[PDB]
Amino acid sequence: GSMEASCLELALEGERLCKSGDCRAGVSFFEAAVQVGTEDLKTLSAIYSQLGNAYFYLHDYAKALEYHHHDLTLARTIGDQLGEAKASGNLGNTLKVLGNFDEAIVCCQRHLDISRELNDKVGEARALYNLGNVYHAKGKSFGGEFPEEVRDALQAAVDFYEENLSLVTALGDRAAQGRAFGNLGNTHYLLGNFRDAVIAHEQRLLIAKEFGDKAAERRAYSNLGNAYIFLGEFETASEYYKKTLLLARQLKDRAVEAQSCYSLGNTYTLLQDYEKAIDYHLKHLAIAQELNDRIGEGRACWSLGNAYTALGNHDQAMHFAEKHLEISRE
Amino acid sequence: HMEMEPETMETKSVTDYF
Repeated sequence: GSMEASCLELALEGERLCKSGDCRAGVSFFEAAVQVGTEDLKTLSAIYSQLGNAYFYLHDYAKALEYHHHDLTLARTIGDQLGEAKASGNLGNTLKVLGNFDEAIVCCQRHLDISRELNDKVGEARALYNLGNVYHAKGKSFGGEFPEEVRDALQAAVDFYEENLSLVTALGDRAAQGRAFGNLGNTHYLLGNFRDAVIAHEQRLLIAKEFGDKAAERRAYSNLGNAYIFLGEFETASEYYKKTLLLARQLKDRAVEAQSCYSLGNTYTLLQDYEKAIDYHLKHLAIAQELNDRIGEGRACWSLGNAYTALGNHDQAMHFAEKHLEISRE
Repeated sequence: HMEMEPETMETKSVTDYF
């Protein structure tokens, strides 16, 4: 019946609620537990870290940063190096999302270095994935014709992801491999290594199927299609977007489905088919407005007016722009 | 847009070490 005992109890309920996917409730329990307090700084460290992650998942990145900062500091106070490595990785990930890449890199690098010192291979691998992510976001945030420092950041990302894959292969960690393959493929895409991107997304697709992860499967098909566009193989691309459209309906994901239809219309145009294009753009706007999607609504129109203006229908084209200008002004 | 995989985060629990 100490203060220590109630803090623990509140925290356990916090952890339970968060695992169940109710982060909003869990946050309050962790805040209650902080309110009650405890003299065990190890317990308190774990509560801060869970608050940081809970806020991160709720997209309150500014709060996530605050709590991961407290956790890092407290980890240093008590000399818990494993705890320090974890907090720094968490901090770097939050910094990355906020667009503070320079400090993000320093924090994620501290997570890697300490994992190495401790001979913690699981942690080392996670830190490498985190580092690939930061260098990727860093290179992508700028603005084939890239400044040297941008190409260098993207190529470091490739190296981190490949180093990660080598360790998680040794560890037998399939979900970790799925994550790395996907982001590696995206990094190759940005570098214009389109063949390598396909290879990476193919591996990512295979793992998505293994897990029965229909959403990851859907991402992979979509990324594969994008890469085939830039390889010229427009036919194969439409075939992958068709796969995503099928999946979009199974998942009952309205927006994703809008995306799938929009892409196919754009691909047929590169194939010089304008009817199919129109039918897909039609579905997109139909689903767009259905989601309170103003930006999307207009996009379809400029597309549609270009497609009718290619068909030879110079009236329905010249029409289409009119509803676009309306949403434009709105 | 290319669609990214999720970030991982490192986790701690109060049940660690007892």
